[PDB]
Amino acid sequence: EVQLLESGGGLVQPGGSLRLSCAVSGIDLSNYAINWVRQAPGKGLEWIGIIWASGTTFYATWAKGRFTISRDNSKNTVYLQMNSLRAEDTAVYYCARTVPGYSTAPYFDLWGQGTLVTVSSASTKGPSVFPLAPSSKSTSGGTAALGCLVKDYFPEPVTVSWNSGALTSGVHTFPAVLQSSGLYSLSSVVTVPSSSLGTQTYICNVNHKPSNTKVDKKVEPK
Amino acid sequence: DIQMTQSPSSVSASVGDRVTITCQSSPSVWSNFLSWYQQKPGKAPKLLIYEASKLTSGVPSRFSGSGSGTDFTLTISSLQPEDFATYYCGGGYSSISDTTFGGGTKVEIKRTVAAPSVFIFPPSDEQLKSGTASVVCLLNNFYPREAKVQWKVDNALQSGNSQESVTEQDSKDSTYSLSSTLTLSKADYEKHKVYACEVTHQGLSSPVTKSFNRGE
Repeated sequence: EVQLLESGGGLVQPGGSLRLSCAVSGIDLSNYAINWVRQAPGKGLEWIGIIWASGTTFYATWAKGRFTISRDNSKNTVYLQMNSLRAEDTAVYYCARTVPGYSTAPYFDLWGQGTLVTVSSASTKGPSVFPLAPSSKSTSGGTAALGCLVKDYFPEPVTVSWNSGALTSGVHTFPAVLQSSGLYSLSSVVTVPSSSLGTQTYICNVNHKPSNTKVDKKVEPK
Repeated sequence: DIQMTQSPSSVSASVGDRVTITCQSSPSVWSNFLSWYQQKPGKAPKLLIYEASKLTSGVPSRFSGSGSGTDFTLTISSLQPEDFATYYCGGGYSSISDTTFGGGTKVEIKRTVAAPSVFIFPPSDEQLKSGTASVVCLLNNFYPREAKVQWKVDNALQSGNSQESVTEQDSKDSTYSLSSTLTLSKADYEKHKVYACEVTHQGLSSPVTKSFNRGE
Protein backbone atom coordinates (compact mmCIF):
# COMPACT_ATOMS: atom_id res chain seq x y z
CA GLU A 1 0.00 0.00 0.00
CA VAL A 2 3.09 2.18 0.45
CA GLN A 3 5.14 2.96 -2.65
CA LEU A 4 7.31 5.68 -4.14
CA LEU A 5 6.61 6.73 -7.72
CA GLU A 6 9.29 8.42 -9.84
CA SER A 7 8.57 10.58 -12.89
CA GLY A 8 10.18 12.83 -15.45
CA GLY A 9 12.13 10.03 -17.08
CA GLY A 10 12.62 9.93 -20.83
CA LEU A 11 14.83 10.93 -23.74
CA VAL A 12 17.20 13.89 -23.25
CA GLN A 13 19.75 15.49 -25.59
CA PRO A 14 23.33 15.74 -24.30
CA GLY A 15 23.76 18.98 -22.40
CA GLY A 16 20.05 19.19 -21.68
CA SER A 17 18.46 19.26 -18.24
CA LEU A 18 15.71 17.26 -16.59
CA ARG A 19 13.91 17.11 -13.27
CA LEU A 20 12.73 13.83 -11.83
CA SER A 21 10.08 13.80 -9.15
CA CYS A 22 9.50 11.32 -6.36
CA ALA A 23 6.01 11.30 -4.88
CA VAL A 24 4.93 9.06 -2.02
CA SER A 25 1.43 7.79 -1.23
CA GLY A 26 0.54 5.97 1.98
CA ILE A 27 2.80 7.82 4.41
CA ASP A 28 3.80 11.39 5.27
CA LEU A 29 7.49 11.36 4.35
CA SER A 30 8.24 14.93 5.42
CA ASN A 31 9.97 13.20 8.38
CA TYR A 32 12.11 10.80 6.33
CA ALA A 33 15.36 11.21 4.41
CA ILE A 34 15.27 10.55 0.68
CA ASN A 35 18.08 9.31 -1.55
CA TRP A 36 18.52 9.07 -5.29
CA VAL A 37 20.43 6.05 -6.56
CA ARG A 38 21.16 5.24 -10.19
CA GLN A 39 22.01 2.21 -12.28
CA ALA A 40 23.34 2.28 -15.83
CA PRO A 41 21.94 -0.53 -18.02
CA GLY A 42 23.53 -3.84 -17.05
CA LYS A 43 25.79 -2.10 -14.54
CA GLY A 44 25.54 -1.72 -10.76
CA LEU A 45 24.06 0.62 -8.16
CA GLU A 46 25.52 4.11 -7.80
CA TRP A 47 24.50 6.54 -5.01
CA ILE A 48 23.88 10.18 -6.05
CA GLY A 49 22.82 11.87 -2.83
CA ILE A 50 20.32 12.40 -0.04
CA ILE A 51 18.01 15.04 1.43
CA TRP A 52 17.14 14.88 5.14
CA ALA A 53 13.87 15.64 6.94
CA SER A 54 15.28 19.17 7.08
CA GLY A 55 16.26 20.62 3.71
CA THR A 56 19.90 19.61 4.34
CA THR A 57 21.41 17.85 1.35
CA PHE A 58 24.53 15.76 0.70
CA TYR A 59 25.82 14.65 -2.69
CA ALA A 60 28.25 12.11 -4.07
CA THR A 61 31.50 13.96 -4.79
CA TRP A 62 31.01 13.43 -8.55
CA ALA A 63 27.39 14.63 -8.58
CA LYS A 64 27.75 17.83 -6.58
CA GLY A 65 27.52 20.21 -9.50
CA ARG A 66 25.15 18.90 -12.16
CA PHE A 67 22.73 17.29 -9.70
CA THR A 68 20.49 18.98 -7.14
CA ILE A 69 17.99 17.45 -4.71
CA SER A 70 15.09 19.35 -3.14
CA ARG A 71 11.78 18.56 -1.47
CA ASP A 72 8.32 20.06 -1.20
CA ASN A 73 6.56 18.64 1.84
CA SER A 74 3.32 20.49 1.14
CA LYS A 75 3.16 18.14 -1.86
CA ASN A 76 4.88 15.13 -0.31
CA THR A 77 7.35 15.20 -3.16
CA VAL A 78 11.12 15.01 -3.60
CA TYR A 79 12.93 16.37 -6.64
CA LEU A 80 16.11 15.60 -8.53
CA GLN A 81 17.32 18.32 -10.91
CA MET A 82 19.82 17.08 -13.52
CA ASN A 83 21.95 19.61 -15.41
CA SER A 84 24.32 19.32 -18.40
CA LEU A 85 23.51 15.67 -18.88
CA ARG A 86 26.14 13.36 -20.36
CA ALA A 87 25.69 10.17 -22.35
CA GLU A 88 27.25 8.55 -19.26
CA ASP A 89 24.28 9.69 -17.16
CA THR A 90 21.98 7.33 -19.10
CA ALA A 91 20.49 5.17 -16.35
CA VAL A 92 17.54 4.07 -14.29
CA TYR A 93 17.20 6.60 -11.49
CA TYR A 94 15.74 5.35 -8.24
CA CYS A 95 14.12 7.08 -5.34
CA ALA A 96 14.72 5.41 -1.98
CA ARG A 97 14.07 6.09 1.69
CA THR A 98 16.67 5.74 4.39
CA VAL A 99 15.50 3.43 7.18
CA PRO A 100 13.78 5.74 9.66
CA GLY A 101 16.16 6.42 12.54
CA TYR A 102 19.34 6.51 10.49
CA SER A 103 21.36 9.12 8.63
CA THR A 104 24.57 8.70 6.65
CA ALA A 105 23.98 4.93 7.00
CA PRO A 106 23.50 3.16 3.64
CA TYR A 107 20.25 1.50 4.70
CA PHE A 108 17.46 2.12 2.18
CA ASP A 109 14.21 0.27 2.81
CA LEU A 110 11.63 1.89 0.50
CA TRP A 111 12.37 2.18 -3.23
CA GLY A 112 10.54 3.47 -6.26
CA GLN A 113 9.93 1.58 -9.49
CA GLY A 114 12.73 3.66 -10.94
CA THR A 115 12.46 5.75 -14.07
CA LEU A 116 14.80 5.42 -17.07
CA VAL A 117 16.66 8.46 -18.38
CA THR A 118 18.35 8.14 -21.78
CA VAL A 119 20.83 10.88 -22.71
CA SER A 120 21.22 10.69 -26.48
CA SER A 121 21.53 12.92 -29.54
CA ALA A 122 19.23 10.57 -31.49
CA SER A 123 15.55 11.22 -32.15
CA THR A 124 12.82 9.01 -30.77
CA LYS A 125 11.53 6.34 -33.15
CA GLY A 126 8.23 4.46 -32.99
CA PRO A 127 8.05 0.66 -33.31
CA SER A 128 6.21 -1.45 -35.89
CA VAL A 129 4.24 -4.38 -34.54
CA PHE A 130 3.96 -7.58 -36.55
CA PRO A 131 2.15 -10.74 -35.40
CA LEU A 132 3.94 -14.08 -34.91
CA ALA A 133 1.17 -16.46 -35.91
CA PRO A 134 1.16 -20.10 -34.80
CA SER A 135 1.59 -22.85 -37.41
CA SER A 136 -1.50 -24.22 -39.17
CA LYS A 137 -0.69 -27.60 -37.59
CA SER A 138 -0.95 -25.95 -34.15
CA THR A 139 -3.81 -28.33 -33.36
CA SER A 140 -2.85 -31.42 -31.38
CA GLY A 141 0.81 -31.10 -30.45
CA GLY A 142 1.88 -29.91 -27.01
CA THR A 143 0.03 -26.58 -26.90
CA ALA A 144 0.55 -23.81 -29.44
CA ALA A 145 2.73 -20.71 -29.29
CA LEU A 146 2.03 -17.29 -30.75
CA GLY A 147 3.42 -13.79 -30.28
CA CYS A 148 4.31 -10.24 -31.21
CA LEU A 149 7.41 -8.82 -32.82
CA VAL A 150 7.97 -5.21 -31.74
CA LYS A 151 10.53 -3.89 -34.22
CA ASP A 152 12.69 -0.76 -34.62
CA TYR A 153 12.22 1.68 -31.78
CA PHE A 154 14.29 4.08 -29.68
CA PRO A 155 14.86 4.51 -26.87
CA GLU A 156 13.81 1.93 -24.31
CA PRO A 157 11.51 0.94 -22.81
CA VAL A 158 8.56 -0.84 -24.39
CA THR A 159 5.96 -2.65 -22.33
CA VAL A 160 4.01 -5.50 -23.90
CA SER A 161 0.77 -6.95 -22.57
CA TRP A 162 -1.55 -9.80 -23.55
CA ASN A 163 -5.33 -9.35 -23.71
CA SER A 164 -5.06 -6.10 -21.79
CA GLY A 165 -3.61 -7.98 -18.85
CA ALA A 166 -5.98 -10.96 -18.84
CA LEU A 167 -3.23 -13.25 -20.09
CA THR A 168 -0.02 -13.40 -18.05
CA SER A 169 0.76 -17.09 -17.81
CA GLY A 170 3.22 -18.57 -20.26
CA VAL A 171 4.17 -15.07 -21.34
CA HIS A 172 7.75 -14.26 -22.26
CA THR A 173 8.66 -10.77 -23.29
CA PHE A 174 12.28 -10.96 -24.38
CA PRO A 175 14.89 -8.35 -23.39
CA ALA A 176 15.38 -5.89 -26.24
CA VAL A 177 18.44 -6.19 -28.49
CA LEU A 178 20.20 -3.60 -30.63
CA GLN A 179 20.08 -4.00 -34.38
CA SER A 180 22.70 -2.89 -36.91
CA SER A 181 20.48 0.18 -37.34
CA GLY A 182 21.11 1.34 -33.79
CA LEU A 183 17.46 0.63 -32.98
CA TYR A 184 15.97 -1.79 -30.48
CA SER A 185 13.75 -4.75 -31.23
CA LEU A 186 12.08 -7.52 -29.24
CA SER A 187 9.34 -10.10 -29.23
CA SER A 188 6.75 -11.17 -26.74
CA VAL A 189 5.57 -14.75 -26.97
CA VAL A 190 2.91 -16.77 -25.19
CA THR A 191 2.11 -20.46 -25.21
CA VAL A 192 -1.57 -21.39 -25.11
CA PRO A 193 -3.56 -24.65 -25.50
CA SER A 194 -4.36 -25.70 -29.07
CA SER A 195 -8.12 -25.74 -28.37
CA SER A 196 -7.96 -22.09 -27.27
CA LEU A 197 -7.12 -20.97 -30.80
CA GLY A 198 -10.06 -19.83 -32.89
CA THR A 199 -12.33 -19.79 -29.85
CA GLN A 200 -10.17 -17.46 -27.73
CA THR A 201 -8.90 -14.14 -29.07
CA TYR A 202 -5.27 -13.16 -28.46
CA ILE A 203 -4.15 -9.54 -28.63
CA CYS A 204 -0.82 -8.13 -27.55
CA ASN A 205 -0.80 -4.53 -26.35
CA VAL A 206 2.38 -2.62 -27.11
CA ASN A 207 3.11 0.76 -25.62
CA HIS A 208 6.14 2.93 -26.37
CA LYS A 209 5.59 6.13 -24.41
CA PRO A 210 8.63 8.02 -25.76
CA SER A 211 7.00 8.13 -29.21
CA ASN A 212 3.38 8.00 -28.05
CA THR A 213 3.02 4.71 -29.87
CA LYS A 214 0.29 2.38 -28.70
CA VAL A 215 -0.73 -0.65 -30.73
CA ASP A 216 -2.99 -3.65 -30.34
CA LYS A 217 -2.30 -6.45 -32.76
CA LYS A 218 -4.55 -9.47 -32.89
CA VAL A 219 -2.42 -12.52 -33.60
CA GLU A 220 -4.25 -15.03 -35.78
CA PRO A 221 -3.13 -18.32 -37.36
CA LYS A 222 -4.00 -18.87 -41.03
CA ASP B 1 39.41 5.75 -3.32
CA ILE B 2 36.97 3.50 -1.51
CA GLN B 3 37.24 0.25 -3.49
CA MET B 4 34.34 -2.07 -2.61
CA THR B 5 35.16 -5.60 -3.78
CA GLN B 6 32.36 -8.17 -4.00
CA SER B 7 32.99 -11.79 -4.96
CA PRO B 8 32.14 -13.93 -6.69
CA SER B 9 30.88 -11.81 -9.57
CA SER B 10 28.42 -14.64 -10.22
CA VAL B 11 27.54 -18.09 -8.89
CA SER B 12 25.31 -21.10 -9.55
CA ALA B 13 23.93 -23.35 -6.83
CA SER B 14 21.27 -26.03 -6.53
CA VAL B 15 18.10 -25.33 -4.61
CA GLY B 16 18.81 -26.31 -1.01
CA ASP B 17 22.50 -25.39 -1.21
CA ARG B 18 24.27 -22.73 0.80
CA VAL B 19 25.47 -19.66 -1.05
CA THR B 20 28.19 -17.44 0.32
CA ILE B 21 28.92 -13.96 -0.98
CA THR B 22 31.67 -11.81 0.45
CA CYS B 23 32.22 -8.08 0.29
CA GLN B 24 35.62 -6.58 1.09
CA SER B 25 36.21 -2.80 1.26
CA SER B 26 39.59 -1.11 1.49
CA PRO B 27 38.74 1.61 3.95
CA SER B 28 37.17 -0.25 6.87
CA VAL B 29 33.54 0.90 6.68
CA TRP B 30 32.28 3.28 9.33
CA SER B 31 31.14 1.74 12.61
CA ASN B 32 29.22 -1.23 11.24
CA PHE B 33 27.77 0.61 8.20
CA LEU B 34 27.36 -2.38 5.89
CA SER B 35 24.14 -3.54 4.18
CA TRP B 36 22.91 -6.16 1.71
CA TYR B 37 20.33 -5.69 -1.06
CA GLN B 38 18.59 -8.15 -3.37
CA GLN B 39 17.60 -7.12 -6.88
CA LYS B 40 15.52 -9.31 -9.16
CA PRO B 41 15.48 -8.53 -12.92
CA GLY B 42 13.59 -5.37 -13.75
CA LYS B 43 12.66 -4.69 -10.12
CA ALA B 44 14.31 -2.32 -7.68
CA PRO B 45 16.80 -3.30 -4.99
CA LYS B 46 15.35 -4.75 -1.77
CA LEU B 47 16.97 -4.31 1.62
CA LEU B 48 17.66 -7.73 3.12
CA ILE B 49 20.17 -6.89 5.82
CA TYR B 50 21.59 -3.75 7.41
CA GLU B 51 24.05 -3.10 10.25
CA ALA B 52 25.85 -6.11 8.78
CA SER B 53 23.52 -8.66 10.37
CA LYS B 54 20.04 -7.37 11.15
CA LEU B 55 17.38 -8.76 8.82
CA THR B 56 14.61 -6.36 7.81
CA SER B 57 11.04 -7.52 8.30
CA GLY B 58 9.70 -10.30 6.13
CA VAL B 59 13.12 -11.58 5.12
CA PRO B 60 13.43 -15.41 5.40
CA SER B 61 15.67 -16.77 8.15
CA ARG B 62 17.75 -18.46 5.45
CA PHE B 63 19.42 -15.08 4.88
CA SER B 64 22.02 -13.83 7.35
CA GLY B 65 25.01 -11.52 7.33
CA SER B 66 28.27 -11.41 9.24
CA GLY B 67 31.68 -9.77 9.40
CA SER B 68 33.04 -6.36 10.36
CA GLY B 69 35.51 -3.69 9.37
CA THR B 70 36.68 -4.70 5.92
CA ASP B 71 35.31 -8.20 5.44
CA PHE B 72 31.67 -9.24 5.33
CA THR B 73 29.70 -12.25 4.17
CA LEU B 74 26.12 -12.70 3.05
CA THR B 75 24.95 -16.27 3.46
CA ILE B 76 21.90 -17.95 1.95
CA SER B 77 21.34 -21.21 3.90
CA SER B 78 18.90 -23.11 1.68
CA LEU B 79 18.83 -21.59 -1.80
CA GLN B 80 15.34 -21.33 -3.26
CA PRO B 81 14.45 -20.87 -6.94
CA GLU B 82 12.97 -17.48 -6.00
CA ASP B 83 16.35 -16.26 -4.77
CA PHE B 84 17.56 -15.81 -8.34
CA ALA B 85 18.80 -12.22 -8.39
CA THR B 86 21.81 -9.96 -8.16
CA TYR B 87 22.99 -9.13 -4.66
CA TYR B 88 24.76 -5.91 -3.69
CA CYS B 89 26.51 -4.67 -0.56
CA GLY B 90 26.42 -1.07 0.62
CA GLY B 91 28.98 0.73 2.77
CA GLY B 92 29.16 3.90 4.84
CA TYR B 93 32.45 5.64 5.61
CA SER B 94 31.89 8.56 7.99
CA SER B 95 31.81 10.78 4.91
CA ILE B 96 28.29 10.03 3.67
CA SER B 97 29.53 11.32 0.34
CA ASP B 98 31.48 8.07 0.13
CA THR B 99 28.46 5.75 0.19
CA THR B 100 29.29 2.94 -2.25
CA PHE B 101 27.85 -0.36 -3.49
CA GLY B 102 29.74 -3.48 -4.50
CA GLY B 103 29.78 -4.64 -8.10
CA GLY B 104 27.14 -7.24 -7.36
CA THR B 105 26.86 -11.01 -7.46
CA LYS B 106 24.55 -12.65 -9.99
CA VAL B 107 23.09 -15.73 -8.24
CA GLU B 108 21.59 -18.28 -10.63
CA ILE B 109 19.98 -21.66 -10.04
CA LYS B 110 21.35 -25.05 -11.10
CA ARG B 111 18.50 -27.44 -11.85
CA THR B 112 18.16 -30.59 -13.92
CA VAL B 113 18.23 -30.55 -17.71
CA ALA B 114 14.97 -29.73 -19.42
CA ALA B 115 14.64 -29.87 -23.19
CA PRO B 116 13.28 -26.93 -25.18
CA SER B 117 9.91 -26.74 -26.95
CA VAL B 118 10.77 -25.34 -30.39
CA PHE B 119 8.52 -23.21 -32.61
CA ILE B 120 9.17 -21.24 -35.79
CA PHE B 121 7.44 -18.15 -37.18
CA PRO B 122 7.54 -16.96 -40.78
CA PRO B 123 7.55 -13.21 -41.45
CA SER B 124 4.13 -11.56 -41.56
CA ASP B 125 2.77 -10.04 -44.77
CA GLU B 126 2.60 -6.59 -43.17
CA GLN B 127 6.34 -6.71 -42.58
CA LEU B 128 7.00 -7.99 -46.08
CA LYS B 129 5.39 -4.78 -47.31
CA SER B 130 8.06 -2.73 -45.53
CA GLY B 131 10.76 -4.44 -47.58
CA THR B 132 12.25 -6.59 -44.82
CA ALA B 133 11.70 -10.12 -43.55
CA SER B 134 12.18 -11.33 -39.96
CA VAL B 135 12.09 -15.05 -39.22
CA VAL B 136 11.67 -16.00 -35.57
CA CYS B 137 12.66 -19.21 -33.81
CA LEU B 138 11.49 -19.80 -30.23
CA LEU B 139 13.19 -22.17 -27.78
CA ASN B 140 10.85 -22.41 -24.81
CA ASN B 141 11.34 -23.37 -21.15
CA PHE B 142 14.67 -25.18 -21.04
CA TYR B 143 17.87 -25.56 -19.02
CA PRO B 144 20.88 -25.22 -19.21
CA ARG B 145 21.04 -21.74 -20.77
CA GLU B 146 23.63 -22.88 -23.30
CA ALA B 147 21.99 -23.83 -26.57
CA LYS B 148 22.97 -23.73 -30.21
CA VAL B 149 20.53 -22.39 -32.75
CA GLN B 150 21.49 -22.50 -36.41
CA TRP B 151 19.74 -21.05 -39.43
CA LYS B 152 19.67 -22.98 -42.68
CA VAL B 153 18.21 -21.47 -45.82
CA ASP B 154 17.81 -24.14 -48.50
CA ASN B 155 20.49 -25.93 -46.47
CA ALA B 156 22.90 -23.04 -46.79
CA LEU B 157 24.13 -22.56 -43.22
CA GLN B 158 23.58 -18.87 -42.40
CA SER B 159 26.05 -16.84 -40.35
CA GLY B 160 26.12 -13.21 -39.27
CA ASN B 161 22.45 -12.43 -40.05
CA SER B 162 20.60 -13.34 -36.84
CA GLN B 163 20.45 -12.13 -33.21
CA GLU B 164 19.52 -14.09 -30.10
CA SER B 165 17.72 -13.01 -26.95
CA VAL B 166 17.44 -14.87 -23.64
CA THR B 167 14.94 -14.28 -20.84
CA GLU B 168 16.14 -14.05 -17.25
CA GLN B 169 15.96 -17.27 -15.25
CA ASP B 170 12.39 -18.14 -14.33
CA SER B 171 11.88 -17.83 -10.58
CA LYS B 172 9.47 -20.77 -10.41
CA ASP B 173 11.02 -23.53 -12.54
CA SER B 174 14.48 -21.99 -13.02
CA THR B 175 14.40 -22.38 -16.82
CA TYR B 176 15.14 -20.09 -19.75
CA SER B 177 13.57 -19.11 -23.03
CA LEU B 178 15.46 -17.97 -26.08
CA SER B 179 14.49 -16.38 -29.34
CA SER B 180 16.61 -16.28 -32.45
CA THR B 181 15.67 -13.85 -35.17
CA LEU B 182 16.84 -14.20 -38.75
CA THR B 183 16.49 -10.90 -40.51
CA LEU B 184 16.68 -10.58 -44.31
CA SER B 185 15.67 -8.16 -47.05
CA LYS B 186 12.49 -9.01 -48.97
CA ALA B 187 14.39 -9.79 -52.17
CA ASP B 188 16.66 -12.18 -50.25
CA TYR B 189 13.73 -13.78 -48.44
CA GLU B 190 11.86 -14.43 -51.70
CA LYS B 191 15.06 -15.79 -53.21
CA HIS B 192 14.66 -18.99 -51.15
CA LYS B 193 12.11 -21.67 -50.37
CA VAL B 194 13.03 -23.59 -47.21
CA TYR B 195 13.72 -21.70 -44.01
CA ALA B 196 14.82 -23.93 -41.17
CA CYS B 197 15.83 -23.56 -37.57
CA GLU B 198 18.08 -26.30 -36.12
CA VAL B 199 18.46 -26.56 -32.35
CA THR B 200 21.14 -28.37 -30.39
CA HIS B 201 20.82 -28.63 -26.63
CA GLN B 202 21.80 -30.88 -23.74
CA GLY B 203 18.22 -32.06 -23.34
CA LEU B 204 17.94 -33.41 -26.87
CA SER B 205 19.47 -36.67 -28.08
CA SER B 206 19.66 -35.35 -31.61
CA PRO B 207 19.26 -31.74 -32.68
CA VAL B 208 15.67 -30.83 -33.63
CA THR B 209 14.66 -28.97 -36.79
CA LYS B 210 11.84 -26.53 -37.37
CA SER B 211 11.03 -25.19 -40.80
CA PHE B 212 8.53 -23.78 -43.25
CA ASN B 213 8.41 -23.38 -47.01
CA ARG B 214 8.09 -19.78 -48.11
CA GLY B 215 4.76 -19.26 -49.82
CA GLU B 216 2.81 -22.51 -49.45
